[PDB]
Amino acid sequence: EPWTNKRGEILARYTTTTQQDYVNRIEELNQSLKDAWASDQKVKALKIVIQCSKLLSDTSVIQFYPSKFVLITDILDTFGKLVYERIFSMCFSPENANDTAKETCLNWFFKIASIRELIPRFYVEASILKCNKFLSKTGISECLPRLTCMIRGIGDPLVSVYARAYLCRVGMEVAPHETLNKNFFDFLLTFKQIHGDTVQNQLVVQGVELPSYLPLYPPAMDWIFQCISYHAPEALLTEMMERCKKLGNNALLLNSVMSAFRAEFIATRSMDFIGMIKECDESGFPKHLLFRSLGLNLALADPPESDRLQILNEAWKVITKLKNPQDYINCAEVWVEYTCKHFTKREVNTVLADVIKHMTPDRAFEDSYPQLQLIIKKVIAHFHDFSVLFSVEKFLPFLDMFQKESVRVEVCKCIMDAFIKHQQEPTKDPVILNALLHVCKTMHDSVNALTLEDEKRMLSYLINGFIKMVSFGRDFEQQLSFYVESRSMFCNLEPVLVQLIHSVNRLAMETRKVMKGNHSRKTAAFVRACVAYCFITIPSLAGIFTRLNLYLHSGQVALANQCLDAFFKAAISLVPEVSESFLLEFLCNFFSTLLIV
Amino acid sequence: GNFAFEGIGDEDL
Amino acid sequence: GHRLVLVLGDLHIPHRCNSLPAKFKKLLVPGKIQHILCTGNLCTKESYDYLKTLAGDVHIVRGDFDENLNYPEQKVVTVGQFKIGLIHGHQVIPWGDMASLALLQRQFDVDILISGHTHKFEAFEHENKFYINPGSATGAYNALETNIIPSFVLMDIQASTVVTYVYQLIGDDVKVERIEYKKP
Amino acid sequence: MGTALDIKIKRANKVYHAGEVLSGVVVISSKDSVQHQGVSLTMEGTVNLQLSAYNSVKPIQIINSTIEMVKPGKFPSGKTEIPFEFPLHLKGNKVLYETYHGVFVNIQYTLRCDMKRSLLAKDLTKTCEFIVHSAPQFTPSPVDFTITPETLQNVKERALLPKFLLRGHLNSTNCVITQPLTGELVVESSEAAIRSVELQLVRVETCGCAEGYARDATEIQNIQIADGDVCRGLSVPIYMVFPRLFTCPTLETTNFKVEFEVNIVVLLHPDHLITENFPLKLCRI
Repeated sequence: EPWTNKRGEILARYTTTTQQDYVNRIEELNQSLKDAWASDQKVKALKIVIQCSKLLSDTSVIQFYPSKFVLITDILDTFGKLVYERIFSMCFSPENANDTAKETCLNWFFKIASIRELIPRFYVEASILKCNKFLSKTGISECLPRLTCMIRGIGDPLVSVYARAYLCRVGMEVAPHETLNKNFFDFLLTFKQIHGDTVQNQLVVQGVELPSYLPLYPPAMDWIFQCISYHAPEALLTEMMERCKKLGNNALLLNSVMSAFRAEFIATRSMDFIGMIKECDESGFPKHLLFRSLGLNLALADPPESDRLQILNEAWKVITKLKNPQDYINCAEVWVEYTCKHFTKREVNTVLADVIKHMTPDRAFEDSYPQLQLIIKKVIAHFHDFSVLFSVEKFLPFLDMFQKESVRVEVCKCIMDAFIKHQQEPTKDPVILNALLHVCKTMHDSVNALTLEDEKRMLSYLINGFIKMVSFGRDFEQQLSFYVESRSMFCNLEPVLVQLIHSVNRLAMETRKVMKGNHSRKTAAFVRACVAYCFITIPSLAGIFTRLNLYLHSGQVALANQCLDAFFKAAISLVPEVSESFLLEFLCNFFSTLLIV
Repeated sequence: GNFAFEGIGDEDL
Repeated sequence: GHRLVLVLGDLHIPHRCNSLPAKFKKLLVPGKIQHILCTGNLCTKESYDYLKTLAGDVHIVRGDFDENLNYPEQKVVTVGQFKIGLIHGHQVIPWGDMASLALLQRQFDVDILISGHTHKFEAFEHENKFYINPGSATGAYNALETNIIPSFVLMDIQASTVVTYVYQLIGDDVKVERIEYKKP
Repeated sequence: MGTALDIKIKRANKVYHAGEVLSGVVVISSKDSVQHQGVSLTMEGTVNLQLSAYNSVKPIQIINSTIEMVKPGKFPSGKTEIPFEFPLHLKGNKVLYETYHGVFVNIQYTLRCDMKRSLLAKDLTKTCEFIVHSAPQFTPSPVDFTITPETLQNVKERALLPKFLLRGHLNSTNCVITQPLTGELVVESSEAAIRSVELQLVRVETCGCAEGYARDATEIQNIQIADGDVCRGLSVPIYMVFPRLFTCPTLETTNFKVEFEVNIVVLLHPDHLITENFPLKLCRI
């Protein structure tokens, strides 16, 4: 709703080819306005503001015009505020207003209403529209229709549409409380000027092409439709769309409709808009943008059940043909959200095939990592059962798509977070096990001498969260094999080794507990194997106090299963390498342990 | 040669 | 006035147990526990967070496997007219020695001392000194025992009187026992 | 030594009419207790008929009065005020002229306050003005027009005018000076898209009698109502505001007359010149 948001949008989108020096000049004129007004030179302020608004009547640098509009209108609103608070200083009700301030503001109005040019008059009058409150209870209402009609004198449709944009902006900012509506109709009455020959030869003389000229309208038209349609009734919107249908090359018009109109309203007209976009022409505004806006609206609204599939079909029947991958993905990322939302794993698998096909050639994915990231985030979000998510035959190749290191590790962290936060029971499914093993391998492989400690901590948390979600039921030999394989996989990362050592010891104790002692010969061999594993692993840990503590716990766990000394010898031999309190407690624990050895 | 816009004074505003 | 303290320790999560017993979690509710005394062996920050969502005051000492070493090694705190001294338990040179516990108690000059390394719960009054070993709330294993029933203590303090409700999970039922102490 | 003297008019807008009375106050701020000999005020009303670049071109006076506001005395330090008044009336049936600023008929009504001093100071003079409105006197006279090359009588070298069929109409040429000039203009066809459309208020003044006079025409204000190639069939609007008092109701006098007209001047891409010179019977109603 606020203009500042759209101000930033237009500024960020229309930085075009100095332009920085030109904006510096605009702000210098604003500063001169402020200083001159501060020195009680009112006429200098008014004249400089006329000088500024005169720059919006010219369109020499056609591409940059919307940002010129934003900046010069900012100075124009500065003038409005200055004069308004000055008259308020001289001075509630318009009748209650003293006659002196009334005289000053009438002088202001007669000063502005004697300018030679139409566009400066319109700008410097709509700027101070607020001041009309003092003259009468109905100054704004009686002055606004005249302002809308005055635009008819502007032929160049770009300037006309942006003047309507500013007028709607001031009407919303000053007297938001129907009259503004006519603006749009008048635009329609002059819409034909957009493709009318005069504008075309103007363009061809300046050195611009229609597909680039038209994209200068979307901001102004979007603001116009947002202002008029705001809380508009269904009948008014129906009439607007009805007029937008017959109006020749309504491509850009439909784009503005889908950008401004509520997605609730655009979704239920999905079939109509699909047909209209089909009827449009590809020479001017590309159809991919229109289908992108339709997808955006669908993301917020669900069309009727009777044709949703068909919509999808038509969408991907055209979206698939898009021959510029950069153009393709920018319209497919929005559609894939609906694909996942409204259709089963087969449809999402097919669209995944399509997107891999489109982005793979010439490594075009290299440039569109952000959108691939967003689509994969959405894909993961839509799926809760990871078994299904890995049943999709084109999940792993998509992951392989991210050949870059940083992005791939980021995606691995994301999927691991999804797993840990949406998995409350350990899994034996070979598919899940394999997929998670692959992703964790590629995630770990990132660490290196330049890796940061907190990065190591977060990755360790991820891999430990995984390894904590792998269980083999009663089977303990296979469970020990899994742990030893995980050790082989996660050698470099140390906390994973710590967790795996704790886990092998806990498994040995569980094997003890699931038989109430008298470990059978097979289990005797198994327990000897696990304790040998723990012995082999411990020396690898880099820490010192942790190494000693784990040696002690390994001694306890080995003593627990009648496997009788080497661990304590190793710990004692390590002692000389070793903070005083930690060592004291370690030796106290060692002495207590030996009390039963 | 004299307009209604170059004959409004600062004082009058 | 009735002051409620949750005495627990030896969570070991995830080193020796996935999580507390499924029913212990239910029997504990936020907003009903005034103080929380911990014997250590948290081993994680997540355990500390789960503790914080049970009460406001949380005193914790350093176990042999706590990930966070910034804990106090021995901590004496005052509740009501009682003073409770809390240490992990592994420090004692003879494990679970009454004489060692009494010597430490003298050293702090405290009414009651809490030690809980030996998962085997205990509750005894010796020389008018009350001593409670919570055991493990998670039923984790230890070298010194065969079966380790999960347990945790609820100490209610009223003026100079103390009534302790000890809860222990056996099989699939939680058994509650009551003990009484009165400072001479 | 010098101090501050000023003249203040009771009415903010200074608007006054025949039969009314002008009132005000002379206010002086003084840094010293200044002894003086007198401070006087003079109200005058005149019309400074210039001569075209004679028999009956002398300036004439409508009303005149003067009052020695202050006798010899002394003005203390601080603020001092003395009221003053004047009657606005004329002998017999004569009526006051409108406060008109022009180039060959300039009607004004002024107050002059003069202060007199002596050693340690000097005499000073101050001027002022107030607005006098002519009395109220309506039937609109819309003038449909068709700006075409064949309808421009002044255009005898028409070979250079490409075909166009501008239509439209002014809502009235008998314009209430307190209400705007309103009309429509439609470009029904333009081989050469319009380069611009303007509304030029020309004042014509006559300063003399039947024996001999010179009529002189000048432009009060030019405003532009359409820029660039407007859409064909679109009704461009013609909204014009009349100067507060830079314009007066047209006057018929034995010595001088003031009359007005509006020219619609259209410019075409080849810098062509259209000129439709409508009449303008301005009046105060």
